[PDB]
Amino acid sequence: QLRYSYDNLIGSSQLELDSEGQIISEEEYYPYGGTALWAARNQTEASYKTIRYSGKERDATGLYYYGYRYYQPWIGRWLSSDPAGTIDGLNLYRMVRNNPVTLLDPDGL
Repeated sequence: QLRYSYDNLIGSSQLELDSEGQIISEEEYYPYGGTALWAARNQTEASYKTIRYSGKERDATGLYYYGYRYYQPWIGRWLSSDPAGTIDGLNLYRMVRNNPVTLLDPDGL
């Protein structure tokens, strides 16, 4: 089964389309990454989408896995302190400078 993804500015997957360009599923997000709207033509078919907010996988735990760290969308902050230290300012837990509609984090580093 071919599943084409159609993404917004920061890479969040909003439409999945099939080989004929018909809608498989639809998803919209809160700014910090929680899922606000989820719909699909079939429940079982829907279950196979794994890449969502910002082009990252949401694990069964609810966490987003961004390479070097895990992210908690329900409070807009990282699960652990930035391994790269002050590379993005003193606050080692802040998510994309608190500007998540404009900015994305490629890997949590």
